[PDB]
Amino acid sequence: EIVLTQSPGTLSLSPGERATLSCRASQSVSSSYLAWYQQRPGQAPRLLIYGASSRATGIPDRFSGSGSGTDFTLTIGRLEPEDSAVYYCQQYGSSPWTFGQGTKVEIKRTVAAPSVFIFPPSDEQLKSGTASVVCLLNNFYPREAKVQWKVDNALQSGNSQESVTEQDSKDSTYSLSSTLTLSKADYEKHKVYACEVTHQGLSSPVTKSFNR
Amino acid sequence: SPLLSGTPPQVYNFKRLVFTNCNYNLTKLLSLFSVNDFTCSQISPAAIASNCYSSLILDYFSYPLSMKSDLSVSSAGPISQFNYKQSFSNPTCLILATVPHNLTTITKPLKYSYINKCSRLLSDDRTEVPQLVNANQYSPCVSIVPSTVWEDGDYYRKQLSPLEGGGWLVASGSTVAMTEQLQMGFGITVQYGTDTNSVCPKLEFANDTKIASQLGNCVEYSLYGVSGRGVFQNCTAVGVR
Amino acid sequence: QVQLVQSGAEVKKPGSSVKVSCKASGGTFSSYGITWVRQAPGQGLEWMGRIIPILGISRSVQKFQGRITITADKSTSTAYMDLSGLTSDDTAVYYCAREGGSGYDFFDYWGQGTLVTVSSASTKGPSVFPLAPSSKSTSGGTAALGCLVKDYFPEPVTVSWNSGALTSGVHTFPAVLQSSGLYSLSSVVTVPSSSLGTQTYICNVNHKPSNTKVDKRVEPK
Repeated sequence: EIVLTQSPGTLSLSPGERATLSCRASQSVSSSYLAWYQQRPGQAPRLLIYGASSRATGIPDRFSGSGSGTDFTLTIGRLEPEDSAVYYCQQYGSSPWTFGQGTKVEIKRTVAAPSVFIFPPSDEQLKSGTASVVCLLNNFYPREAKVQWKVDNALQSGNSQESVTEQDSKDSTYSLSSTLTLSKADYEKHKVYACEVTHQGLSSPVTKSFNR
Repeated sequence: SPLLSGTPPQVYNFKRLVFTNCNYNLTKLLSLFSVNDFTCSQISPAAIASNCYSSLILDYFSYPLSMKSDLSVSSAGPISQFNYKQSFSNPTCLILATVPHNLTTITKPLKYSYINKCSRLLSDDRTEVPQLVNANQYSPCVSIVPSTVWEDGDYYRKQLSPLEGGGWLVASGSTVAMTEQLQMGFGITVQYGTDTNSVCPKLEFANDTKIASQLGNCVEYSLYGVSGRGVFQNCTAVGVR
Repeated sequence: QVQLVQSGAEVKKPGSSVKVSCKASGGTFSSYGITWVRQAPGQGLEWMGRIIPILGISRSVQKFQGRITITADKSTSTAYMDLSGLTSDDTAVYYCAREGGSGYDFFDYWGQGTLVTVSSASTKGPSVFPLAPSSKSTSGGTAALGCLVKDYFPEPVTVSWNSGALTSGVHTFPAVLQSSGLYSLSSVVTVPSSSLGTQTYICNVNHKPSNTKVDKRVEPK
């Protein structure tokens, strides 16, 4: 068991720029006994370099393992949207072998203007369960996109639950799905539900409209 | 002296010392070490200490007292099965000893280690055949295993050249805690010769055989192929020595 | 090359005996070690145990030693781990990875993984929210309709458009815990046709604990 320091993690990296990941070891480890694992979001980790010396079969030459004994650095010759992932350095010199804390990599090809869709609550949801309200923020990059719900054209507290998907392997874009939970019984005075969005994309925040 | 010098090897990597034509002093070696366990097969231990045989074979390795039962031809234990085997046909004497603190120049391995299992995968994917060590031979799976097993649980695999046999060879590594005083196991497989007895105990000759004991007495002499009855008297040397 | 597959995700009470099964494909086992890796959510991977079926040897990590019984058989061609007496905190995704050897502790291939959650709570059947296609839509450029699985106690439900035939324009959002203990995840798809869409049948839904597959015809409104 060796405690190992790791690179900070999330970084903004342009495509075609070399990326370096630091894997220092507090306790001395074998000069070439380190395994690099890359996991795509919702994907199992895949070995890239074995012994921090040579790339595994089917792994691109751009990923390279450098450094020995204490500090191990992974350097990528070219950066792509597919390259962005979480990287773990595992030291198998001492047993039990210790995996790296991991370093998320983020590639932003360009800022993406958000697309906002309002999903009006269906009659079937009113008949059974709470109808609620749904708002979509497709292609909003970067991850920092803020949506606030508006009820009856009046300020609404942000109790809405919002989930943002990780960047796609090729698209490298983030999509957000804020949803406001409203009781079906409490559907009287409110006539309009909207999700105003503040983001780098777009000239100004745009309010939505339900009516129906 | 070669047995004393350096560090004793593991049971699988046991070194072999063979003495064919020299006077032997087993008692002196037994005095140097403290033998916790003494056993012999097909001959008495006292007889082995003082007898003439065609050749003497000594195998020296570091073996702990706790697993001594496992290393037996009768025993079905894995260590005897895959590491060291002693020929049944020749008389075999097995000695386990612990190095004394006074004894010096005996290097100690980090821990005692043995090959837990030795097996070879067949060419068929679902077929595996275990490999059992033949008498001695230094073990079949010894090459994959390092001189000292790195971890208590270890996996070793290597591939035989195809044709033949193109079948993977798989070995297991196991270790036991090192004793404060090093424990060494010795396997002896002397070969008796009906017409030849090259190696004899030290010292084979006795005072009665020496002329000085029988000086001044009418005695029968059988020296260097000459047999006669004569009286030996000490006198100034004459003739070519 | 042997493809690695793992048992479907299961939910058990804390301290229950739970078995995760990893099977070598082709009905035969290659001469390779099998490793079990536990990854806590938002945490680095942790090695749990190493078993080689051909060797028959079993090894476990010091953190989890003697609470897990691991058996691997070449004839079975399946390597499985049984965990008993595990604490509620122990819940994590489990992965099975091929091992070159003790001298080569690097995993070329990893299993899809099994998520086991240990909690003393009743499982809740998933409810699919109405697609409710947006009233405002692009004029033939695209149409946005999404069916979102909601109120499911055990992760993770899998939702597929056209039974997984349509892999284009689909956005899946990771489940986010609400104030209620039950949590939900979001699925939406974009179809170029304003009405009808690429296929009338879409939004096939399967719950991994339920093991029930339901196909519903979808009409844009």
